Amino acid sequence: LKEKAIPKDQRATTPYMTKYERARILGTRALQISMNAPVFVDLEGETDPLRIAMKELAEKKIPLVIRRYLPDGSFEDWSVEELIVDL
Amino acid sequence: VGQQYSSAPLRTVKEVQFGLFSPEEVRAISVAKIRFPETMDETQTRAKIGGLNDPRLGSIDRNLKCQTCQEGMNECPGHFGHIDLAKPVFHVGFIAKIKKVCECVCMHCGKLLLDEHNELMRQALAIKDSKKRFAAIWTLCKTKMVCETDVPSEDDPTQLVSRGGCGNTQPTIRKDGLKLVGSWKDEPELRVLSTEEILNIFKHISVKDFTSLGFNEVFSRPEWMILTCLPVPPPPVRPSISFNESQRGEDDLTFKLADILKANISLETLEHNGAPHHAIEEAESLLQFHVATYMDNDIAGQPQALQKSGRPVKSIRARLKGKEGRIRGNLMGKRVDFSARTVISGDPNLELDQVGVPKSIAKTLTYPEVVTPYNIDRLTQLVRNGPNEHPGAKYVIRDSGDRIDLRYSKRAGDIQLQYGWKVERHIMDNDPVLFNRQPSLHKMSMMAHRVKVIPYSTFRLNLSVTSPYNADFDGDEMNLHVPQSEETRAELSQLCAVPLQIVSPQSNKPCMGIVQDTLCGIRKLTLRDTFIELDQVLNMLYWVPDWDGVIPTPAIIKPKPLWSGKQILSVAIPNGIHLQRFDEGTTLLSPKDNGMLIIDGQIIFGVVEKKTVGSSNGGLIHVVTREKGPQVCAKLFGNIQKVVNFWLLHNGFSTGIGDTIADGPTMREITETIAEAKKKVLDVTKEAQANLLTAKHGMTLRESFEDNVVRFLNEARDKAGRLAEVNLKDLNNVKQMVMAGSKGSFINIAQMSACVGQQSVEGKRIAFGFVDRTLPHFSKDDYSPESKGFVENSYLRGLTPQEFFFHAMGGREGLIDTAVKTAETGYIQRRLVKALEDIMVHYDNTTRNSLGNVIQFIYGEDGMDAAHIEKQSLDTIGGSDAAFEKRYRVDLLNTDHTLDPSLLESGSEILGDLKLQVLLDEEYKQLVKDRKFLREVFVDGEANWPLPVNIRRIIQNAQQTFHIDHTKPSDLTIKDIVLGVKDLQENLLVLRGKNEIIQNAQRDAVTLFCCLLRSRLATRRVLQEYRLTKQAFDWVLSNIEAQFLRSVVHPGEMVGVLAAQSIGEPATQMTLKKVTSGVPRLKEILNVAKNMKTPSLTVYLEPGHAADQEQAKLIRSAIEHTTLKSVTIASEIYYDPDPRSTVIPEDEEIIQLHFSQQSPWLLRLELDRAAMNDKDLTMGQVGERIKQTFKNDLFVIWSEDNDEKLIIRCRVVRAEEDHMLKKIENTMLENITLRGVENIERVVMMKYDRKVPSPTGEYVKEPEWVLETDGVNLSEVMTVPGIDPTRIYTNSFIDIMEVLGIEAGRAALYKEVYNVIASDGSYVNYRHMALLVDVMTTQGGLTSVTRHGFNRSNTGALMRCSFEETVEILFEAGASAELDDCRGVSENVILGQMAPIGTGAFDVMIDEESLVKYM
Amino acid sequence: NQEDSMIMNQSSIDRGLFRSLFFRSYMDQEKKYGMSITETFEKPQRTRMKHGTYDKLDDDGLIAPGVRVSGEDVIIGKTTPISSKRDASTPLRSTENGIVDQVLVTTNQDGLKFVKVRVRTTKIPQIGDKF
Amino acid sequence: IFVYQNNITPSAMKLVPSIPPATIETFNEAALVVNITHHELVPKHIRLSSDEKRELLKRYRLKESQLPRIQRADPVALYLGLKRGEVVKIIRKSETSGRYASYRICM
RNA sequence: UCUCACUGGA
Ligand SMILES: [Mg+2]
Ligand SMILES: [Zn+2]
Ligand SMILES: [Zn+2]
Repeated sequence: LKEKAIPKDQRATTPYMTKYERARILGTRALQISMNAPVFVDLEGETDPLRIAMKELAEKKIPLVIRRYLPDGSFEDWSVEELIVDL
Repeated sequence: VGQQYSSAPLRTVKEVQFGLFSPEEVRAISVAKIRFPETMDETQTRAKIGGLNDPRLGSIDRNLKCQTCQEGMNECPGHFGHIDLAKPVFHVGFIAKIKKVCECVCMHCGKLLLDEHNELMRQALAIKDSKKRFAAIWTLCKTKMVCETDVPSEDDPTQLVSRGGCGNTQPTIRKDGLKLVGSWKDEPELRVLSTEEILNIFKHISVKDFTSLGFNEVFSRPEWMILTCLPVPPPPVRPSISFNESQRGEDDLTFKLADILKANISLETLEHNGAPHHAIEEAESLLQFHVATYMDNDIAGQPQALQKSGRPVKSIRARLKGKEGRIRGNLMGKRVDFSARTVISGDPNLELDQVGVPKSIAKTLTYPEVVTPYNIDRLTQLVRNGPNEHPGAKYVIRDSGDRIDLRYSKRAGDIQLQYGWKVERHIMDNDPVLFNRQPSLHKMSMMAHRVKVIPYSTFRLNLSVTSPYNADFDGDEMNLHVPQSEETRAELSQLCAVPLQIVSPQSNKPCMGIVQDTLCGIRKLTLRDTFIELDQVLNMLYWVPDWDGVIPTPAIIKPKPLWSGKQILSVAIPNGIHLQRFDEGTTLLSPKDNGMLIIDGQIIFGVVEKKTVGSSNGGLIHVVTREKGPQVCAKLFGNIQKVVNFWLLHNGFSTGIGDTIADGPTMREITETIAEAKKKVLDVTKEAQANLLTAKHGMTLRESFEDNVVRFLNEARDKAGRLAEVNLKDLNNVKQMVMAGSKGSFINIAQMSACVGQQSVEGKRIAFGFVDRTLPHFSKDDYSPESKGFVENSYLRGLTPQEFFFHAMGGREGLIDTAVKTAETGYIQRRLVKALEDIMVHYDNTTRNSLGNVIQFIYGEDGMDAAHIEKQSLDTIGGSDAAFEKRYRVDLLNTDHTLDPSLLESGSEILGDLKLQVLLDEEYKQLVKDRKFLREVFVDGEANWPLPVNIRRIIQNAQQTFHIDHTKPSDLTIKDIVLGVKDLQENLLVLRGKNEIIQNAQRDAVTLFCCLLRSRLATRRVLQEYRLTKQAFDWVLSNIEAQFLRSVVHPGEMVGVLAAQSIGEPATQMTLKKVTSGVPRLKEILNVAKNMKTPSLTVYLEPGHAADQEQAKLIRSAIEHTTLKSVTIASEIYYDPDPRSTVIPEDEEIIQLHFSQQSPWLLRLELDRAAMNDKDLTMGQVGERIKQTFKNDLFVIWSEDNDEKLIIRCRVVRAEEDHMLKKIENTMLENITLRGVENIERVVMMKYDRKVPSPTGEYVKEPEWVLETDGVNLSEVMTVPGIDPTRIYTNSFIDIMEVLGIEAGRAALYKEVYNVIASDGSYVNYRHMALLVDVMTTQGGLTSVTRHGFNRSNTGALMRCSFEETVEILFEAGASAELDDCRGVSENVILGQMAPIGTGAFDVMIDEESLVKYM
Repeated sequence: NQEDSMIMNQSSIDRGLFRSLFFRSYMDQEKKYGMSITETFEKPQRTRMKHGTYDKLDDDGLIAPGVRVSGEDVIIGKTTPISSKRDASTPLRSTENGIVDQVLVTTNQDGLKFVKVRVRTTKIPQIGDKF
Repeated sequence: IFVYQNNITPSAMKLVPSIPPATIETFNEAALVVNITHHELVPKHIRLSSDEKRELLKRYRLKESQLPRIQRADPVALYLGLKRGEVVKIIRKSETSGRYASYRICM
């Protein structure tokens, strides 16, 4: 159906991130990085893809979309950038 | 996996659907023509019998013809056979359902017996629940047993609504194994029920019959419930085994199939030819029995069919029932690759996230990383070094899944690494891996640490991570799992490393700390005497791995540079710290240096001990982790470890027998103290000889003597232990270890010096295994403590052999309890895990199961995490009325509630203003309504409570940053203080929907924390004592908002499994008025079964009066159960033939008293003087009770109480009266109540406390009476007037639910479980048990924690099946053909996907536009 | 010495402290069918197949009882035809290595040419060992 | 309201499913001698209307089935007179969050 | 070539 996407108002989830979402984002961007992707920020002479992904996610610079599965089977989408990585 | 990549579309599973075969479907599927019972190797040659295995079924290596599905042994699923069952046979597990469905049908037609002609059948067909619906229909169709053709409907009786006819009678069939006897029943008509007859009946049972019987005519066919074509598994299910040549050793299922096919030939040849109608009946039963014993061999056909050479059978119910079974052995966690297991060893020179791997593991543990241009030089250098060194390479996996095997060929320095390949490099440093020790018990039972390759093959760990692993260095073993993909490494490194785990969710404390040697060393070090020279300060300051290079100023420079080594410890502690403890009389002038004070890494005063650097509630490690974070905590451990390491290496700490021996005259005092203890036991024994012992209620004279002996003995033991402990001086090293808290206790030094004490077995002291004596060296009938198990001397002087035998018993008891409690706590652990496995917390902060059933609305009622929750105090809940008004009350229009202008710079102009006075009286009335609310919530009123982020810490952090000088008044605006309070009160977003349900939920959730926050950031607090600035206030509110919205619960934690493990840990630490606890209590509560071994309850007195003893005696007398056995000795039938004057001279006066119509049978009952003073029972009350309880055939006659025999004469009031009268007087003696309700056993009159708020403002520990009793009948003990029935308490939760409603039953379950766990002394968080208790009381009753309840709930099949009920519930879900949603953890474990939870609880999708944007 | 572990003078371990020999023995059988068929212990070759090096064998597939053994040596040479020559030798122990010590060439009550090997192996007290 | 002193015949209970909608109660005098909501472990129960049930099930993305349940013969449910299909709010005290809402269907 | 039995350690 896809009759199940809330628009970007009244989003009941957080404007933060979680540790688990953070983990999957870091791992997924790391999987691209170690799978020979175009990087977006400069290397600090760094071949350490976990540290590379942490450098990228320091400034909301990782091109991905999160699908938070709502608790009935519907979902919202989420930009990576509008979150707050405060922790 | 999967060479020759192809074009099939790929997905993951969403449907698990069950159901039964058609025989025609098996004929559609299979490619078999199975008739040869001879198996394989046609004429004993390496070739293919086409009857069994390979009629183009699966073949083995080097012989590939598998109907072109060759593929070797791998890469080819096998294919299925079939069986031409001529006579139809049963399916063995389905036979119970077959009986329960043949009770519902008229035979030879197929029609339902009982239809919508019946009102109860009509109302019971409305159940849209298949299993319980068929259960109710089976209960209705066991009622009437004859097909009724003309049926009266539910309108009127005289008209007869017809249906299908054929009014035959249904015979009562009772089960006999493979035989179901049909005895039609006048005329007992025992008939063997034909499989062909019931075949035709089920072939005639119809559409509405199935669907109204809860079954699926699409899938679930009870006429498919009968085996008539059986498919045959391939050799890729049943393999073959050789002795280097195929001589002996084929497979058991192969020979079962050859057996059943031989039995099939036996049934074949007697139907293909002549028919013995009493011996062709066994031509089937052989085939039926063999195909039935194939799938199951625990049947009531008790011949096991024990196969040859002593090995009985190999069947599929035995294959599938778990614990080395198929499901539980190969599907929920198996033996793995990329594995490493060795012994462990310690070192403190490594660090907290480091583990020392042996070099030869590093030569064989490896990692397949892809060819990367970022270190192509180093990776090609590794493959140039080769597989025969440390920095080498093992394989070069090519681009399409092709392993280059290096060393066995001739070119170990071969090809440059092509882009797209995978070099299988060995382990290098700083790839952190998984590292676990079995048993696994909690979140912390696995962790991750970086690699530091070493020689000398052990596994290292730092010595303060060996505490939460619960390992030790006795060679206890730990495993090593190396993660494999890039994102796997990312996941483990970003979550499962130790500094992320440090604060523990178990009971919200730190789980690590500082342990024995480092601990006692830091205990000796921070003593004030530890003066240090110059170059050693230089050496330790290099030893700290992150010195600032600053040589600190020496605190003593008088001539000479010295140091009070607390200061050089303070250079290890990083910045921004405070702590304060105030132990007993520590008011800033400590004559003991006990307590603490830290500023920013300057120890002001105090020793360092376990309650600072260990695992403690106000832990310094806790404060370090909260104020900075995990990596600063990780460096804290390294600093304190290596600093105290070097100081211990060049000071030393020893111990020995000099720490054990006390001084001479004090050992003399010890021995005379135990002598006066034996003087006390000698006096009370000689008082027992005179038998004058006032036994208090609860126990007899002997046990009332026993408790006094045990109490006086152990009281003397611990008094002598205190005498020893204060004898000893500072140089007692074991006393120094005691004040360290590394090992031992005051009891340990008491045992090693003063006396051993008291041995025991099973709670008692030593009882006579012989008669009258424990040992032949003792007299008979000794209740001296020396035979009853006292031991006189400590370990120093020794063991006389009687004491040695007592102590050998006291230790072997402990080995009994470990060797049984490991088994039962392991079962209770695995039961609680498999119960609460799937309860996660979803994005709207609500708690759900596998099937979307909502369990908790907000987790822990706030969404506050056990990974964060601290303990802070209240301030409002105490205080007097006038003191609290002086404390928080602000007014300018009064005398003393004014402010001082030394706090507020604008304190002059503020005066008298109502435009602020209304706000101040708003806030004060707000907090007084809050005070009433807190005393509504917490009845006692203790103040330390599990709450989130510490207000008190955060304002004192702002103090020690922004340099509050307490002389200048502050620039803070009072309206700004009140507005900031209000704005942050409306800021704590946990729920994020904008309507009234969500807003009421958010306010009601964080109500108590907001009460705390306003009680703290009240006006007189923030002015008078915290004294902030504008910048301090704004930074404080920014920090409260920041860390509160950081410490809100995230979504995705498997809070169920983590809750199960956190209640399953402290059950392990348990050991064993006499009311039980421990693993029997836990098993009685989780297995909720009714036969509980101590069902006690408690009542209180009337709420009017306080502690009135006469009235408490009245209540316990009015409740106290009283029968005639309790009051009688001599129940006598006489025959006094004169029923107007007694032939016994004791009772002359009484008949002419009574006459101021009978029998000559004198019926005499004695009462004793003991019982009618045990209860306040009047003889006239008793006689009138006998009167008003019989009232039919007896003339009641009393006696005199003032005369000391109490005789109940009776006769009979209108000869064969005694033959029934003896059973009648039995029924008098033991079947008639006299007081109270039944099950009112031993009633204990206790004077407990009553921690109440005062009628003047403060708290009061008040005295009252609270009774104790050990029965249960809650409805009847409740209704008795004279109690406090709003505050009654029982443990018996079944009666508590059925008397006071399911939610109160849940809450009493909770208080019961929490108190009987924390009676041990241990602690756990509220919320884990909260989740557990709610899943107990969610389905409506009290679901027992076993296979009686939740694993009999309506949830998913494959999630339900993995608690040892495999055949039963699998055949069940095949009978009802269920759809399992694949929304379950164990389901995705079984089927091999990502588990749909946590870091599997979302998707990740690539954006198209930001890809264009970021360049 | 945190958590009871003990610390060792390595020099006395050179001097002999807790030094120890270790004696495991083997078996091998020229097997016996029911039809009186005897098997053979002789030096095997390629004529279930291994690839172990024959470098320390004897005339009859044995190993001389005074030689250092290592790696994956073939322990007892054994052959058996059916009326071919199989790889019925048994290779070395993957978990231990040492010196072959003592070989006796015996039989049973019914004449199976039975040869045995005991192994000696020195063992020094290394760090991950339990005391 | 129908209140027996000690017994009501079980065969007399075959007259109960008779007419919609007026329903006859059945109560022990002795069991109701003290209140079964005055007890301090019993949390206060509050009813719901059906449009607010629609409100709740649209707010929480829920249905009839996914809810925490109760049985009809529950003692305080018969104290409140609760029939098949309703929703009852339960507002209970606690420790770590002060107050918390609880919802029970009545199947 | 493994099934089972019995020891052994935590
Ligand atoms: Mg151990
Ligand atoms: Zn095939
Ligand atoms: Zn019929």
